[PDB]
Amino acid sequence: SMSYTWTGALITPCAAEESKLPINALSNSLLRHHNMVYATTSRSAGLRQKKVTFDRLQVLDDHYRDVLKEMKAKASTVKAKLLSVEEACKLTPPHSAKSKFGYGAKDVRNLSSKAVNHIHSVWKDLLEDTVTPIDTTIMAKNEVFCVQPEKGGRKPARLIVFPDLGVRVCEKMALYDVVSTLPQVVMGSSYGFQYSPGQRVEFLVNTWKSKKNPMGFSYDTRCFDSTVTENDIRVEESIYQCCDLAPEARQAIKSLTERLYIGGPLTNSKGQNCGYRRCRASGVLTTSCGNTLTCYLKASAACRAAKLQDCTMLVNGDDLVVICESAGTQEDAASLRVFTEAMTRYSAPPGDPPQPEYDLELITSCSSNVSVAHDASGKRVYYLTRDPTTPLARAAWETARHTPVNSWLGNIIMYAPTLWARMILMTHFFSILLAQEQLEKALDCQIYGACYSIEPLDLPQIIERLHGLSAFSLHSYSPGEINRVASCLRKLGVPPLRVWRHRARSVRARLLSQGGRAATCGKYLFNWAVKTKLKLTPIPAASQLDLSGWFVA
Ligand SMILES: O=C(NCc1ccc(OC(F)(F)F)c(F)c1)[C@H]1CN(c2nc3nc(C4CC4)ncc3s2)CCN1S(=O)(=O)c1ccc(C(F)(F)F)cc1
Repeated sequence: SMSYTWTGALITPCAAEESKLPINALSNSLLRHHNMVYATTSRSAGLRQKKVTFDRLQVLDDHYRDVLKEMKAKASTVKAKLLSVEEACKLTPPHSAKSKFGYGAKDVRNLSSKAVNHIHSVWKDLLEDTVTPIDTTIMAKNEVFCVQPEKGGRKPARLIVFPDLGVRVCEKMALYDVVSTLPQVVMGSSYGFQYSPGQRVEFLVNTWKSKKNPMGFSYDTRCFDSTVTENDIRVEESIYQCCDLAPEARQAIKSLTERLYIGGPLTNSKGQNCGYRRCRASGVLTTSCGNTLTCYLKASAACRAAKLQDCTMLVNGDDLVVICESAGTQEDAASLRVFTEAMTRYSAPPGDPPQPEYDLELITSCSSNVSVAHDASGKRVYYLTRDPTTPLARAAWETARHTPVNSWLGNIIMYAPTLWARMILMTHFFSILLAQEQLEKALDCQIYGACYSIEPLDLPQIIERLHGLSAFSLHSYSPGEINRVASCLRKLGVPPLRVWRHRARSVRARLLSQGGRAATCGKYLFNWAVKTKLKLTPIPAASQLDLSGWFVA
């Protein structure tokens, strides 16, 4: 079936959409080439519609069936609980889109009677009706990028699809505990979301080291969400139903699958019918868990089809990276084409065709590659980095305009051991927070679908917990990583690393003068900036840390 059909009514904005970086004093000190930075608007939604609209052909085989049987057997060991309305209300993110039935997220979290009893009515309707498609809103997403003269051109807006707030709370009732617990049982060490960056780089490196003769590849599915078929979503459902579930959870999971997850009508911000979806919606509770299960099932079956030896999968939503034993040069190239043919029959055709790699640092996965530095002892330490272009473009944008979501903060947390997050992002934003006197103010950040409220003053213990103490002493980064950063700063008109070192010495001194947590920030986050280093010891609060958040679905 077609992933989408369209009526021709437009995907419309609801807020005023800005596309260009504005004139700013603080922003210009980050990057000068402001004209290289753009934000996607609804005006490019038509171009995205074309990319994501296509017929899916899907043919399944015994390898696919065998893998599924094994997954269902694991899933049969999981017991999940049905949350009450009130419990699911408390798990709703603070800034979630308001209901069209006259209450918003703040009312849901407060357990407002109008909100609670509406959700009860939505639940009752899911129990009685397993068929009628549930309405969804389609919106163009506004995201910031930098122009790439080498790439094809400017990226079109992504499209998001989400049901009403009351339906979103019912999803948590039925499925929050399942999406929380089932994937790690079914997929074990292949399940990507159980890992911090320290733990994911450790798993990738040790998986690579464990092979007699390693080969790996990333596999990039073209428009993964659109390749997910109604059958895939029902197969997903059949996995979930293997859990030990309350009878009302079983019924609501069936209804949510048939009425929402497999597809339904799309409504724009003006309330016009835009069309119909028969693939994955980006804004439902099961999208990360379902995409990870589906990608793992297809990949695992395809590994058996291609006869890859000892193939270790690492799956994070639609992100797939596979590390296996090489069968030799020619045999690996052939086997990866057969892997790709099997993924294609399963309706997961590649964007870029995959290629075997024999150096772990050459694989890109979760937009990131493994790189090497040295800790305070001189020991080799592996960590994940990425091209800093997009983080820096978005950082420039968030400096100039007020944004509800702070990509700079999520990038500091996920890329803390990197040369660029330490030298530029930490120095630049701590300088801003000091001058605004906002060091204590909690900020929202979103990381791969989970939302957190983070005070910048707690970054040292958060980084230690996610990365280890070495994240504050890394030095002697690789020439290729230094060159990539240096080159990106010249391209964007960002001051060179030597300028940041000087700005960081000043930020660091001013933090130390404040004592308390600010001084701990100056001591740990900026020990790299000073000639004579302080002795950095494990932070006490790094053990006792609430690293939990909310799903934004
Ligand atoms: O995405 C994550 N881990 C995977 C990952 C991805 C890219 C990586 O590489 C890169 F980018 F680092 F290079 C990398 F290494 C590691 C994030 C988010 N999480 C999530 N748990 C989920 N669980 C689900 C379940 C429903 C299916 N869905 C979605 C999410 S998102 C929990 C685990 N992490 S995390 O341990 O890194 C983290 C915990 C707490 C904070 C805090 F400090 F903010 F609190 C900040 C980060």
